Amino acid sequence: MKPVPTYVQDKDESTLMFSVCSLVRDQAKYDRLLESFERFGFTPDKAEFLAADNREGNQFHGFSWHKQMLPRCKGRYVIFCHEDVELVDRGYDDLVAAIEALEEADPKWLVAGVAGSPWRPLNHSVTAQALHISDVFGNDRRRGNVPCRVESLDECFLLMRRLKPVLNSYDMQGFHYYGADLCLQAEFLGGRAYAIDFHLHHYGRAIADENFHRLRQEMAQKYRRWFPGRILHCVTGRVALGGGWYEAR
Amino acid sequence: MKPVPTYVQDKDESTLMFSVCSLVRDQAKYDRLLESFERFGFTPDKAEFLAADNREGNQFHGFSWHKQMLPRCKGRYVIFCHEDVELVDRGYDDLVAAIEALEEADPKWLVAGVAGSPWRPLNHSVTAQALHISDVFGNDRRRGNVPCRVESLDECFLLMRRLKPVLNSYDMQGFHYYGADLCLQAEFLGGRAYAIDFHLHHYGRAIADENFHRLRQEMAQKYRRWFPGRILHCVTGRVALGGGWYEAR
Repeated sequence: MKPVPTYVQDKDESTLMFSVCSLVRDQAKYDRLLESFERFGFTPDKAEFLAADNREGNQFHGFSWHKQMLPRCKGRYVIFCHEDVELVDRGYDDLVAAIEALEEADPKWLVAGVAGSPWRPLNHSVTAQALHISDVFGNDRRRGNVPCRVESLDECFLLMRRLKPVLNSYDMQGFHYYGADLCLQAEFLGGRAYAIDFHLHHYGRAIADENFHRLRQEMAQKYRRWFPGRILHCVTGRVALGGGWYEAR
Repeated sequence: MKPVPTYVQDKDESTLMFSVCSLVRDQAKYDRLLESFERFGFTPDKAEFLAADNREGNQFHGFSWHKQMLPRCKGRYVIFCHEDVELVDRGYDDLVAAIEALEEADPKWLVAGVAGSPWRPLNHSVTAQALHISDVFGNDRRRGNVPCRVESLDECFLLMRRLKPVLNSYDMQGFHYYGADLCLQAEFLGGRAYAIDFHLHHYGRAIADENFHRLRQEMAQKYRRWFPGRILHCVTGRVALGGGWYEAR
């Protein structure tokens, strides 16, 4: 029998605007997320919801989960978020408007999020931040001015085009620094990361535990190879990558 | 209405071994490819065939096509090949055996192909090559010793796991150097590229094309940023990337 091939054209055949993917451990938190997204406009004609299932253990981690989720997504844009975000005022139409405005402003974007660190800060004496969020540090708070280009994004809420993805590294594992890693890989691929203005409530918070310190060192050891001397800002703090001339004392 | 999410486990749910994707412009060459893969064991229980359709125009190019093809693939391994390869002796079982052997030998592999340049050659006075193929330069010919780790692969045939992909750059376009670009991105992602021993026939001759020289220069301009001084070998020739200390005269 002659094979029957499928001929593929360059066309966006999505009908859903969003695939909302979440890293899920706690059913109650995820149910709260799902109810809030539906309340704020992510109805079944607009969005589908997928969960990386970490309810029984750490099946997935921050650097691996997109590779299993992406193939299952059918939406134009793929959100990767934590289970402890919830929509509270801004909704579906606001996110679509922010993304479409970003496409007009800078078509080289590849990843967008709600909180991060401005790209190449001049002032390394303080940690640069650009965000608009409600979180444990305050309701309806801001740092910097969003939208803006960033060098890192907080992991709580990220998005990419399904047809223009970015991948996390294979040589790191765990639950820290996968937002920065994604933004650095986007730069290697020739694109950009932005923090957009899309206010939501994030009720989780950072754990500066041994894995955080381990992954901070692994990120420096990895990325100093290619970014010698750079000081990378994240909302969790600056990381002096070292390498090259910077190793002189 | 409460959203109904899909819970995703870390399981390989493929039933097809291969998705064979080809960049197609000439129907007669592609029909010959399809006949040869079926004859050599890529039957519909084992493989599906998809074509990035360039029959009417340059709809896709070498850096863009995988991003539209990958979402449509259901196989465990995705082959990205040219329309002018054909199987002539080695077949489905041989390719499976070679891939499974590579997984045992070096689980850090991310991309495999049939022809490329050994990783970090010591001898930059000649172009390093590692291949086994029949092509315009000879039937059943070899360079070097395959399988082996490479820093670049020829574009005529390469493959990745569907669940552990690598992406080509967004900031280059055209029909040269997308094999080397994929291998360099694999290294940024923490993995490796290999030339395996899987003999096929790659017919046709390269034609003079100003875009080859254009993309050689763009590749040097891009990658010298992160690989200063490196001499990158491809089967098409060495490229001294320049940059850094190497710019001293």
